[PDB]
Amino acid sequence: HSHPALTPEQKKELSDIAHRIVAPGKGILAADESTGSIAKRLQSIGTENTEENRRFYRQLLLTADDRVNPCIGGVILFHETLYQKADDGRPFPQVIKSKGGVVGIKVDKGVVPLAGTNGETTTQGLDGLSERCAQYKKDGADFAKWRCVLKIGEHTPSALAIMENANVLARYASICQQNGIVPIVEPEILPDGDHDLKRCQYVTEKVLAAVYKALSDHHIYLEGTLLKPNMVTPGHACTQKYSHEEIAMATVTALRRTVPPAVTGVTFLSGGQSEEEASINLNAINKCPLLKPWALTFSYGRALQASALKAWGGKKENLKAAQEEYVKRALANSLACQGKYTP
Amino acid sequence: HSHPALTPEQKKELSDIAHRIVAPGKGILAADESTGSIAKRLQSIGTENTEENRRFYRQLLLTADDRVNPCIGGVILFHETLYQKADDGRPFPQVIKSKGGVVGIKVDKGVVPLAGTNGETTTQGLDGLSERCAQYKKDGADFAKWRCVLKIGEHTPSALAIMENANVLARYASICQQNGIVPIVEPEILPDGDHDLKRCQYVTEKVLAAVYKALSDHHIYLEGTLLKPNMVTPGHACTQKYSHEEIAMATVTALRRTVPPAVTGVTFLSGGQSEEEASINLNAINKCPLLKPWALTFSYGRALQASALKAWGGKKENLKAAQEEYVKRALANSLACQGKYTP
Amino acid sequence: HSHPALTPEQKKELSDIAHRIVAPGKGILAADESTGSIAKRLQSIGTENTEENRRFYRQLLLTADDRVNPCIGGVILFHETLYQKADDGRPFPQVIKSKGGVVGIKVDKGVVPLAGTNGETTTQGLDGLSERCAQYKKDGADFAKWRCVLKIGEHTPSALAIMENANVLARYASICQQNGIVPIVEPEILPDGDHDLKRCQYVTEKVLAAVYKALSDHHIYLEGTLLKPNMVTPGHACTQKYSHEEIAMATVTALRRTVPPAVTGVTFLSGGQSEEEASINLNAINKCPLLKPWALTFSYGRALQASALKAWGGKKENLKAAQEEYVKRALANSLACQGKYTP
Amino acid sequence: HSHPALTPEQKKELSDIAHRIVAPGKGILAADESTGSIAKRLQSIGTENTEENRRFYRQLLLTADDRVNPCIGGVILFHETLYQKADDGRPFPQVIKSKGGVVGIKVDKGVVPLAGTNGETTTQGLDGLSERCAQYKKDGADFAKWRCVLKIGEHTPSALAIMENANVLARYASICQQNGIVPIVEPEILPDGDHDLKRCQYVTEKVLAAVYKALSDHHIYLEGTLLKPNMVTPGHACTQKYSHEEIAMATVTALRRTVPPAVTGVTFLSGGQSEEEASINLNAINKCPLLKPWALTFSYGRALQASALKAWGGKKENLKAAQEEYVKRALANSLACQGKYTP
Repeated sequence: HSHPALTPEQKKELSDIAHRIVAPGKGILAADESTGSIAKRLQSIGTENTEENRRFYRQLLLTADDRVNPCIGGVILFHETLYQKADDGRPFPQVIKSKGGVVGIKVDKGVVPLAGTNGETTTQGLDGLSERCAQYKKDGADFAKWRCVLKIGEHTPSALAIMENANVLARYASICQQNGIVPIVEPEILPDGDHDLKRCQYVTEKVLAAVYKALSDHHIYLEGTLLKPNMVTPGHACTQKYSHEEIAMATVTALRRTVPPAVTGVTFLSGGQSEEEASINLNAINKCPLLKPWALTFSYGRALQASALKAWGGKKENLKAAQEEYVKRALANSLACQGKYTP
Repeated sequence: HSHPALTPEQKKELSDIAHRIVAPGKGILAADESTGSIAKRLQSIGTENTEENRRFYRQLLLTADDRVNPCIGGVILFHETLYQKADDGRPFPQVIKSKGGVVGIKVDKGVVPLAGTNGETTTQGLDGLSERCAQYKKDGADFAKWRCVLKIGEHTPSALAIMENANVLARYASICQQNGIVPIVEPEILPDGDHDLKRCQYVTEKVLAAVYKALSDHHIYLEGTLLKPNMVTPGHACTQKYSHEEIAMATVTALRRTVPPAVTGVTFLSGGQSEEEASINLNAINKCPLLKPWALTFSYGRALQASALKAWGGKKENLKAAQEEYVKRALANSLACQGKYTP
Repeated sequence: HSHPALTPEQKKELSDIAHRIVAPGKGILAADESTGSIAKRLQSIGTENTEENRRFYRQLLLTADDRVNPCIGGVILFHETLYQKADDGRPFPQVIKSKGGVVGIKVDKGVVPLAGTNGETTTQGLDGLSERCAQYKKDGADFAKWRCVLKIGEHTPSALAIMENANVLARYASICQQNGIVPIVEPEILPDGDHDLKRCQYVTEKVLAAVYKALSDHHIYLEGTLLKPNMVTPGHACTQKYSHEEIAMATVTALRRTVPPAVTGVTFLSGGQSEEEASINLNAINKCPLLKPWALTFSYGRALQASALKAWGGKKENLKAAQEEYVKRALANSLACQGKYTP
Repeated sequence: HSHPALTPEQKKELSDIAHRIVAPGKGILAADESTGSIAKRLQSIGTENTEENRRFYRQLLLTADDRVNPCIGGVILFHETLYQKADDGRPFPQVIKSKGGVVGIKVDKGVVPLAGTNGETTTQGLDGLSERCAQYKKDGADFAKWRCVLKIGEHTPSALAIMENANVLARYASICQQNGIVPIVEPEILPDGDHDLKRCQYVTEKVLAAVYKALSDHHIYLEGTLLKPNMVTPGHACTQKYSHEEIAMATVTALRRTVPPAVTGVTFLSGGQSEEEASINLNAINKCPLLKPWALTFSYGRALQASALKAWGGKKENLKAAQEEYVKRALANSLACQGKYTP
């Protein structure tokens, strides 16, 4: 017997927002860095960590030129930055929505070790969820983010880690669809270790298949969802060298073997790659001579912003040039969504 | 850790045969009717059941006009009919392969009731499988068929039935890929009962998702496989009336929500429909304004042949006209594969 | 490959505490009633809801006669009542530990509806868990409680509800064993509805088997755990009448068919029964002529205390007599643990 | 909703036969050796392989002294030996039933490699099962045997192997209970390799828990079943030395952590051990100071018979002395069932 999770209207608005996210040429910036993370990056530039610093850095990120307007469809934010206002007086979700962007928010509470395993973890943030996301829906957020972590090793990932991860991810996605906010499924696989393309392709295949089995168990609506996997990439200590074309071919085979086409879009991680290399890989991924029944776009935290970071210097008088560098990468990533990029 | 089931060459030949099955405009005839089934159909025409009768009826089926040659890509056979020869002297697999067809064979051993359930069944035929299919591979068969049965009721299908069915189906498919013969996954849902389109859509969604989870557990190669589901159709005693367009829309939604696009083709059942109605439904299914990343074709036992049955009369002097009627339906089904049919 | 969740010492102390809980003749009082619950019960006696009222009521509950000392081995508490002190000045966990009791605490955050289902729920309280239970371990709590809810209906429980419930319950139990606090598994089945003994026996069998499969997936240590199921009882609107002996026989069959004997003890719910009836049922359950390889004891929230509630009147001058009534039931339940009770 | 697999009468007769199998002091001989196996053992004694040889060897095995009559409760047979008759004229099942024994039969069809894995296998023999076991029930067989194989290695057993193995084992057990013949669950783990007691204990724990989850899925009746696991034993190339007491303690912990007590009996494998060592281990297993809620007995193919083999010489004039040696081991194993054996 069936009792529908969603009315047809709710599925319609989730479909509208999901289509608005991965419109062709439009991509996702991840401004969701937590205080420890952004503190590490601001120690890397060598300045102090204050709220005004984070606010001014996101004043750099969000108030850029109008050339980003057919580039950025949505941006993920931290909980803190929702309630900060710009120097014009406008709150940041209005600044995003004015140039056509959609507000996203990182909602998880970090990582917890799994007992009985070897360094595996699961994610935190299940409690108070409906009230929190309802508040964020009142505050204009329309999609959200949850990040689960898996790593390659001797015998890892175990089936326990994959099973629990997909299960709580489905729990997340159900709660997101209950009030009308789009979830993005992000099964992040660690690129750490030394492993070829083949073992990595096998592992993301199994974990993604387990993910979609779990989602189909929980009566998810697939068009009201997004997918945020990693590009399959060999390990940091892997001595074997590969072309971009082989990585892209393994990526589209690992994607095509499990993902149902009723998912509206697929967006990739940075995954610790270079600023130019991730763009090259995405442009190759779009250039594969196969059939892709979804949107293939970019969701880059560091890869969009680390150049603007390195150009900022922590000093205000640079920002525009820094903003310009930000714009540069965005335009490249825009063409990397459409398969027309060349370096 | 990974140990590959197949060498790249084996995956290549399975890909070649799978592409040759669902080439655009090419479809599957099911001449695999068992002795009780064909005895019932020949009691329906009112003649006796002999081996020469079955042989002559398949002389009608296989030796038709050359107009079927860009229509029938493959045909499923019984074990008996592999070892029968035509009046010209040629064995029937050569007669199929001469006009470009591919030999298929029904290999299961029937249905067994499940204990503890309410009229559910599972399928037989797992033993001696590698030797039997290796013999069939020597005898020219390149793809095979297995039929599992599910029904809608008060609380049925239970999860036990779906789980066991998908599990043994995956066992089948693995054994088929071990020697180089293509399996077709056929999760047949009974149209018996009274139930709307929505409950049926829900049930085929769940059972197909469980199927593909099971297949991904068993390291199946997806491009070396086919899918044989039912069109979602309301029950025989269901009083609610529906357009063909709603059935086709529910079909492509139930298909698009679970099937990975690395499956090469999808072919439908007759499912007890009319001769014209199944063609109308398939032509509508191809005419849906969505994105389908596979081949959508027809696999009709009765629906291709019952007209030729009704035109045969059991008497030899009719056959050509009977064969002509067979050709008629095939041509219609051919256009029904391409979306260009009109009645 | 194996990486042990627990060192042998940790398993040893969990075994010590688990043995100390279900020592023969020792049972569990549930003083864990939330503010809405105890507000409903204090509206039932018709007084106001203050913190001093709740404190004075638990002054009734915990400061009773020394005759309860070989009766109550442990007591479950609310988070609020851990930090309240008695009129002598001693904090309540010291008052429990002085007479030999062990401190327990309810840690979940309530119930959340499941989308796509018909009135099913799952439980809240997974976040901040390690820090909270570590704080409770510093504050003297040694075991904890988590309550998940299932109900009988037309097609409910679905497999989704059972699967998610057992999964998050295992997540709970793992986190409890990580720092050294004993979890009790409580799969509460609703007695609401109208259903015979047989359907109920079937449902608790399936959900308990799924529970222990989930626990064995998560590398739980079974001797460091407890089990808190319901006695199988027909529904409130079930017209069929049954003896206590049939209920007890169905209970020990439903218990013996799934529970591994390396669980240290099993303690039952009140389940909305009468004050005398639950004691009669437990005494019959211990009197079954089968083989029980665990402790079978009582964990009664209302059934131990509702008489003392009805004798209290909200007025201080009664308390001792009220306390006496409390003692009465405890002694009965003590003999009901040992099979020597008669009414 | 519930539809019972068995009527209460059927459960009663399965309970009677299961109680008659593992009555205290009564054990199981495995005379089920296939033609290749018994051909290898008769090549080891250095004679020819004929049907009269196998018949005469089982004339040694079954027609022994009356001292075995409170020792052997049941004996497993091959399909061939059911239809062979003794020199007195009596058929062998009557010879077993005359001295109080119960007829058992090995029904599987051997092992098949699993694709995609590293040397894993699954078992054959699912087809024609109801008719075959119904014939065996007419021919006096009351219980049956099925042998599935798992091995320890680098990353093996995979979850696929365990899952498929438990699934088809449950399918077997259901079919056995459908007509009234008792199944014994035999999850044989290979002792080959080099591995400590701990990894082995972990692996049998997981596979046995998965087994009982699968059995509870398929509505098995637990009192109408038996369990045939291995004693946990370190590998052949494992250099670590262990006492018998540690092996027995790990065995009863691995048993007590998953087996429900509604299983009537547990009987062990030989597992390639010595003739004396397996008896010492079983006598220690019964001598553990824990609580065992079942029968713990011996099911020894080679360990009961290899002495009589080595005393036979292939020549008829020895047999009685050879039979005497057989009796010797049986008596020892009888005391090894009761914990009163000493070497």
